[PDB]
Formats: sequence, C-alpha cells, structure tokens
Amino acid sequence: LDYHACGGRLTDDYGTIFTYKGPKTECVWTLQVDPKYKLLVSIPTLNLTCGKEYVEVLEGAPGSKSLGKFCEGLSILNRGSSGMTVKYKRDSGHPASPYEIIFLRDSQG
Amino acid sequence: ARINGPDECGRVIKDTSGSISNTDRQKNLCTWTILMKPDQKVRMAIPYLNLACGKEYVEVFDGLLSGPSYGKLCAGAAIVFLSTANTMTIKYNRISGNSSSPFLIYFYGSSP
Repeated sequence: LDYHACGGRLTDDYGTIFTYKGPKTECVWTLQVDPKYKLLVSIPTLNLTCGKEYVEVLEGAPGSKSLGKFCEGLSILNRGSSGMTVKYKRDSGHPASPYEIIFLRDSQG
Repeated sequence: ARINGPDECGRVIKDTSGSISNTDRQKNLCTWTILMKPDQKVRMAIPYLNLACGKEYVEVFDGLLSGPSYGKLCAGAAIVFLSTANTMTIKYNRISGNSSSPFLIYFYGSSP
C-alpha cells in the first residue's frame, strides 16, 4: 500500500512511502516483515536538496547502526531484516522535496 | 490474497491487493489482467526475478494485452510498475520446457 504519514511501524509485502507534507521535519518508518523473510528497500532516483535534507537507512530501530545518509543517488538498494528503519530529515523552513521509498518482502514464491 | 499463478491464467483478478505466485509448474503461456476500481491505478512489484533468459520472459502491459508494453524481462530486483489507468496485464511466456522459474508479483490499488 501507499503511505504518506510521518513515520510509523509499517507491515506490508509491498509498500511505497511518499513525501510527508505535514509540519514535522523528521519522520522515521520502522518496517516489519515475517522474520522468516528479509526486506528489500529500494530508493530509485533520489533527488533531494543536499545540505537541507536527507534519507537515512538504519540497521534496526532508531539509534541502531546507520548504514548511510543520502540526498541523491540513481539507485540505492538494501536488504535488511524486520525492524529496519528509514528516516527522513529536513531543515526547518525547507519544504520537503518529492521522494519515494519502496520496501518489499523478499521472496520467490 | 495469494493467487496461485497456473490456476488463474487467462482470468481477470479483482483483488484490491494480493500476490501472484508463478510456481515452478507454470503453463507455457499464462496471462493475468488486474482490474481495479475506475478511480485507481495499479501498482505492481516483483522483488526478485531470475528467469532462464532465452527460454522465458515476463512482459507487462499498461492496460489490457493490446495496451502499451513496458517490455519483456527476464531478470531483476525491486522491479516496479505503475499503470496509467485501473487496469494492468502481466504475461508469462516460455519457449519450450516443462518447468517454470518461480517468482512472486505483489500488487495493490493506488488511489491518488
């Protein structure tokens, strides 16, 4: 399903997170999946205002190991486990740029 | 819900969301057309595709089988598609063979 809220614990086989347009400057989405499977996170063609905003991928819950922070990138692909979090942050006074993050339960059948 | 690929060939799926499993026992030709409410667009993703290229391929059409093709594919990860209307067709085709390369197709209605 499609998500437009500022963060939350999402459980979905195929989810697409879109730009949250509300007043909060930081949103953190924790992705859950049946632990028997791994999560595939895809952030294709990212184009944010470097310096004013970024998307950060964490190994687990907030405070866990940060895998990377980015504002641009043709393709960023990650495979993680349930509990993995995607975080978006922007500076006050900077309107959020359009983004789209895709998470999928990685399976072949 | 979870559709068993082979059982649904040639039919129109009306589920707001679900998954289609190809299975390793698919027909040589199988087509599925997803139909959503008129106000919706279909979002589809294949988490992992590794078909025996040269023998198999999957093709997605924006609309029915006569609609614009997104192209034939045989491999990939996080393959995503968005239709322009409330209908989307997926076609699995295998040139010769008995076995099929398994894969999952997730889908859901995206109402803007």
